[PDB]
Amino acid sequence: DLAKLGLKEVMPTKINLEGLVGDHAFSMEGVGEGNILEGTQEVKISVTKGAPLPFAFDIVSVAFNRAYTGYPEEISDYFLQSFPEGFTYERNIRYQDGGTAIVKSDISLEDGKFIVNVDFKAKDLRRMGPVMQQDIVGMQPSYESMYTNVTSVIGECIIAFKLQTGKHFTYHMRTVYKSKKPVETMPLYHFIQHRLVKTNVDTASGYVVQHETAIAAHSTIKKIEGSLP
Amino acid sequence: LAKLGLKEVMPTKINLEGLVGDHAFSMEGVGEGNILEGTQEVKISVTKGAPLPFAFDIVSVAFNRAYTGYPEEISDYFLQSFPEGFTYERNIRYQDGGTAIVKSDISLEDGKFIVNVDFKAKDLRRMGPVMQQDIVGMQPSYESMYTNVTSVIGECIIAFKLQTGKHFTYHMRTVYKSKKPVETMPLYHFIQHRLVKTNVDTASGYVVQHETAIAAHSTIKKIEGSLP
Amino acid sequence: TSKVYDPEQRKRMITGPQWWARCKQMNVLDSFINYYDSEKHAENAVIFLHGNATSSYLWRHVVPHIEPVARCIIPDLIGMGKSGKSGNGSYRLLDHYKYLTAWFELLNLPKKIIFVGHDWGAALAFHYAYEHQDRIKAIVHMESVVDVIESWDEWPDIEEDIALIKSEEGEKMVLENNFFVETVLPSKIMRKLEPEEFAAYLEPFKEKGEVRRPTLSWPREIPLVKGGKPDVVQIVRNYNAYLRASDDLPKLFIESDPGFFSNAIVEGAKKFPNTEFVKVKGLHFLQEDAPDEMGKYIKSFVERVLK
Amino acid sequence: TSKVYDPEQRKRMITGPQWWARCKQMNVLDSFINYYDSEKHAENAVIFLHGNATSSYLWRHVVPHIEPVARCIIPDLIGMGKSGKSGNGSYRLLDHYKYLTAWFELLNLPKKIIFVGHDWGAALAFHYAYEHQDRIKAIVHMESVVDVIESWDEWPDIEEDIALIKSEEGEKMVLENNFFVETVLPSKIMRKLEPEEFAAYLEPFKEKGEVRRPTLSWPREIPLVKGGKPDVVQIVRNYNAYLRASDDLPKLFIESDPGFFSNAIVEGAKKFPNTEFVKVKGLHFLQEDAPDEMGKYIKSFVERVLKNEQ
Ligand SMILES: O=C(Cc1ccc(O)cc1)Nc1ncc(-c2ccc(O)cc2)nc1Cc1ccccc1
Repeated sequence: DLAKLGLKEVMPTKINLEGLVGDHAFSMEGVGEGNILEGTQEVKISVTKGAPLPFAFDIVSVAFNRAYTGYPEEISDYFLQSFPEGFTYERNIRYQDGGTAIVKSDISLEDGKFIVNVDFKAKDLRRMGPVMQQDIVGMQPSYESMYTNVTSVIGECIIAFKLQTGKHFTYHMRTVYKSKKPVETMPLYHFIQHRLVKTNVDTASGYVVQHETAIAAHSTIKKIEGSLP
Repeated sequence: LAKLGLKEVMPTKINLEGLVGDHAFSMEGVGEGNILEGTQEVKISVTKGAPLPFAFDIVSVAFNRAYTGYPEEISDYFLQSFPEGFTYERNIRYQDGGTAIVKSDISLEDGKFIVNVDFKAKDLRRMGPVMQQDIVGMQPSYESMYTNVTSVIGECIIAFKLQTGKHFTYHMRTVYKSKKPVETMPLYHFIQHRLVKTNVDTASGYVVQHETAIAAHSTIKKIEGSLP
Repeated sequence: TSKVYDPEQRKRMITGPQWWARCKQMNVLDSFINYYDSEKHAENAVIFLHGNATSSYLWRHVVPHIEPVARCIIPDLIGMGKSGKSGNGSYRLLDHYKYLTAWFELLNLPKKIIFVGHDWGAALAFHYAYEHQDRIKAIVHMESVVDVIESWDEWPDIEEDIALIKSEEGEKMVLENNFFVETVLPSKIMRKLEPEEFAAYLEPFKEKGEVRRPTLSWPREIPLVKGGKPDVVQIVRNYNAYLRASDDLPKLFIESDPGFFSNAIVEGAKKFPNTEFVKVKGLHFLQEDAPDEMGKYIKSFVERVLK
Repeated sequence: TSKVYDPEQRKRMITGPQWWARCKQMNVLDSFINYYDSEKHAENAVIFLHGNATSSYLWRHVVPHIEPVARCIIPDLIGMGKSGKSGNGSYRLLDHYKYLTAWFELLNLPKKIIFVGHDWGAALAFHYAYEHQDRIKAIVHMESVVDVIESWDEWPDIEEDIALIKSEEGEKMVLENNFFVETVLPSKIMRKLEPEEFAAYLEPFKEKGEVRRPTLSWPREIPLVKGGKPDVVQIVRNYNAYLRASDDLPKLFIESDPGFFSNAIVEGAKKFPNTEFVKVKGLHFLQEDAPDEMGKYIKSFVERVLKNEQ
């Protein structure tokens, strides 16, 4: 029942990001909508302050909501239960380079849309790395392990930026999501499969449009009956 | 295809030499697995340093990517590396800061997978689930697999389940290097693993683990005309 | 959890019947106490006190290192091991303390006794130490009950489980499912116990029901400042205030590495003067992982306190 | 790559036709050369030399800072920009050099010339300065070919890419797919170019076929001592030794940060005597990211070079 949670099948969203990459401070904005029953979302992002960016854009693609996640019946939805109040999250990113990133976000629900407020910080990125070189074509699909820790939910994944050379550049992303309110049922260990793509690049618009599909499920390999865990 | 000197069902003998903190030990393993379906079962013994002052499950991933079910749409970099075999170097970072280095070689002689492993762990927390031995087993995982010139990079998050029901993760990055020049290098896929422990009844002092690994692409259809 | 055997332990394994055949019994109050006595060198008496879910069997390999120096007595607490049950069926801290001191009265003990307390067995070895302060020469404690608990900062993840035990759920955990015997005991031992020595621990509680009441009543006496039993909290407060002032009392702290409670109590144990610190392998039941090391350590300790 | 516009660039944007309507053509051998000429202040000559995939357009925002102090001339290399084509259809380094020297002779230049080269445009200058050591007053270079390539260490991951370019497939990559203009040109620029600014670069190579042969032959002249053209290798070695022996030649290096080639070439640039080093933000085409700062640097450097009369 999404009506009691102040939601509907299709939900709009407005995200505001304040970023600090190295010494470069910037401010970005995104507007979009998506299906919270099928885990689809599409947001077009623009830069409001600090343009242009001396770094690769795709590092802020994960900062622009787990409410857009297709959860089956046999897995409880922590993030949709987090509403109408919403939920916050703290995200630590370590690129396969030594450079790090901290992403503190707060997904609220106002009137009838998700109001997200993200803070993005990055440091120790490499001069010849594909972030400062902007060799990144996009984001490959990923699998985020999601489990429970008392009142919070912890997700962990390895995101692989594809490069123009066909090679890949990975970063480990560990997020801790906390619902603002006690929330009833906590989820078991599962995965969320993500696919974040960029749609309109043959349209020189100044926007950067991204569509994310995130479907939650368990392991498809059957567990042995005599198997311990 | 026995041109690489293989069979659909293959036996394996693994010899591990490990050091955790200041504890030196030797472990052995005898197993059998299907390399086309990608399943493997290994009985593991401790031939030196028993008993172990740490959680055992940290050595489960050190005990052979030849036991992976690769579909026809994905290149099997591991099966192509034979008859010579392949080596790999594995760096593991536990979520509390503990580190592990696993250097392994996989050869073939009579028609068996002879694996030689060197395991070195360090900086484990005394209150961590490895020193406290709070780990029940390993949860299923997904390993990114992509090509890097001639090497293959795998990367995953392995989650131990704890006795209290919580979980303890570690980030694993493996560089696989073939011994022979491999024909076709793969694109970018994921190997889904499920490593479990069977025959949990006390019996003798041996650990039997069964791992199922299946390679596949993403199950989400890519929107046409989108990047990448 | 997966454990492996000690390759050089089945040759020197002491089974349950082999241990009880060397143990004596004696009527104490309205019951009796099964205990082991070395008898020789009765001029100095050292007493080994086990904690929860264990018995005298815990000190079967530790005691052969100290007997040729002093008379070592190891009792099975009331309702545990091969001893008898308590009259009222209650197994709180004082319910063990009364029977234990009454059994002390029937032992021909010297003026100042030496205690070796582990887990709750230390609390008794401390509570007596607070009541009969003139009757102690030395104290050896490990994985003990040092002071109260107020934070859970560097403690094992036993919270919520403690709250589960304190509620009705714990009754199904311990009485019907034998939690501390089927789960806690083999988990907190780095090595894999042989089946005989594990049956030696399971024997007193192999049956379902009220007989496993001590193993359920022991953790419910935990000295939590918030939620704990006020009487036990005050008891431990008093004897911790006494132990911090025991300047002349030579003490020995054995820290299990990595241990189960050692990391959370080694800082509170440093507040006890005249304390000599040693450390060695094991988890909670460090007597099963490094028995000979502990035996040599405390043998030297008692040799030098006798000086 | 995504990239986003500079919010204050379209106000001062110079389109293709606007920049071309300020240039001049001049017969050079069996062809002609389109070039922007400041004319005024002919007492000194500052010649800007672009590299691959570009033209004089590259300096459109850099040149206004140096014009008040010296006559600035910026040509489109042969077969590139709005310039004429080659006679033999060949676009190796030596043909560009021949047309460039024949165009040099027709400009009424002073004895000593000041050069500002980018990419291959530096090498050309680096070549000229080696053969005409009497005609050089100062040299500015950025993302240069300072020396030969002996290892791929600090260089960007352009190996195999250049191997695909030199191994037949470069024809389908550049002549068919327009690799350097459609892909490599916008990628090596931090900001997003306005549609007119990108059309100004696409115009000379908007058609498929041999018209993109320059952009294909520029990378094939890469000075790899193992696997590269030995003639360009010898040219680069000669002028690198000459520049290393040039203490009387004031130079200015403009390091791109993070850059594209600067990380691998700034060492060889440091081993050049009398080199003043500055740093500006950008990738390879640093002119399209820090044009005003680059112009100020070049103008103060020329100013201090001209101040030498004690
Ligand atoms: O081949 C050259 C010439 C050269 C330049 C500097 C130097 O120190 C030595 C030789 N350069 C080159 N060599 C290779 C590449 C290149 C090739 C493929 C690719 O994907 C990216 C860059 N680019 C370039 C230059 C360039 C052109 C257009 C846009 C940016 C940069």
